[PDB]
Amino acid sequence: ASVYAWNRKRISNCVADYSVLYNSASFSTFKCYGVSPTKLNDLCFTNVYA
Amino acid sequence: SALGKLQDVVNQNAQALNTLVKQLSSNFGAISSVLNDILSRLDKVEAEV
Repeated sequence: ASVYAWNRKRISNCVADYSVLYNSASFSTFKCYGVSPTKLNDLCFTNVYA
Repeated sequence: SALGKLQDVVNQNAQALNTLVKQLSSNFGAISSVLNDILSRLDKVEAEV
């Protein structure tokens, strides 16, 4: 999406592995603001919004 | 109502303990009131702050 009209896909009803994402070294940034990226695999959530 | 002096001494301790317990819920400017949630969500270098 163009940033004037950003998309917001709901992610729900799944098992995730954020280490797969974090290990994608092609990502130029992975800053986290209320959780640590190492801890994500121990957590669970009601929803994630992409 | 006659035993006010004794009941007051019990009531003061009840208010003091209930305040001391309620204060565990106060954030004190941390991101959460619950120590185990900080330790679940955050890694040492941030969690120590």
